Amino acid sequence: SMSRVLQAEELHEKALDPFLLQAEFFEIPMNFVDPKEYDIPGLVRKNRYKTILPNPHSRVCLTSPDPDDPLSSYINANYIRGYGGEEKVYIATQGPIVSTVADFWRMVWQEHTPIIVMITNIEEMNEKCTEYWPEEQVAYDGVEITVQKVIHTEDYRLRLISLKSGTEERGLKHYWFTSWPDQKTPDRAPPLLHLVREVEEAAQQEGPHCAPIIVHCSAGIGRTGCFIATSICCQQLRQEGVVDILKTTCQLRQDRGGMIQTCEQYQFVHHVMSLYEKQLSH
Repeated sequence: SMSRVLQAEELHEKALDPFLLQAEFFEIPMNFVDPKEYDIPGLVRKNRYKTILPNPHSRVCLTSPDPDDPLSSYINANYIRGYGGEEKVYIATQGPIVSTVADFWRMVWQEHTPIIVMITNIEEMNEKCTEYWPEEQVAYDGVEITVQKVIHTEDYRLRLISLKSGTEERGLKHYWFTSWPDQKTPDRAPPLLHLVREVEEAAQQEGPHCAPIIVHCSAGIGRTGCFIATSICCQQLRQEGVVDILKTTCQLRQDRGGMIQTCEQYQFVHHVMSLYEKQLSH
């Protein structure tokens, strides 16, 4: 909707101009959802944040266990277009709360999601995210989740997981990124860029028409928007030799209100893309 195509030089300078960045960022409408849209008793129990709600056109609806029950079928999640508008590359969702852990896994099963990206720091567990995976094994509304392996790396912990419901077995990779910075300075960009590249490469290993990749921290918009915007713009940089973070943010906002919630987040994406362009140029 809005657009600012950045070539390399402007990109490096734009990332370092916070006055222009906030001018640009706060012109982007949030596109938040009127809470009246989900006037369903008990629904507020499924939301972490009463005013961060899934836009209805892109909302993920659960069909299990009662599709005729608007509360049973509700999850605070949206399909998110990827690079070039490709449909349903991601699902942005809130960190599960105790009342929605089973819903979250129902989503993962329903959507054939191969990859979860969790952008939540150690400190913020059981406040910004319920530990929704087992030590080894656990079962939710019919799907058995088995953590087969944990790979620790500097920037993230990767769990290899198996999901079994009845006769069907599927794999899942759970990337738990733990280096989200408090200060979104350029020295903190490399781990995010690394994660984006590792995830986009895991995604390619799933083959054609990869099922949606679930991305979350707490509300499903801020860090989640940063990760998705960075992933999209990395493809844009590789394919087009430019980045349009403003247009990408608008595309994200159209899918889910509030994606990239803070100007510090918005500037961080620019720091990450500036770093990546330098890497690519060598």
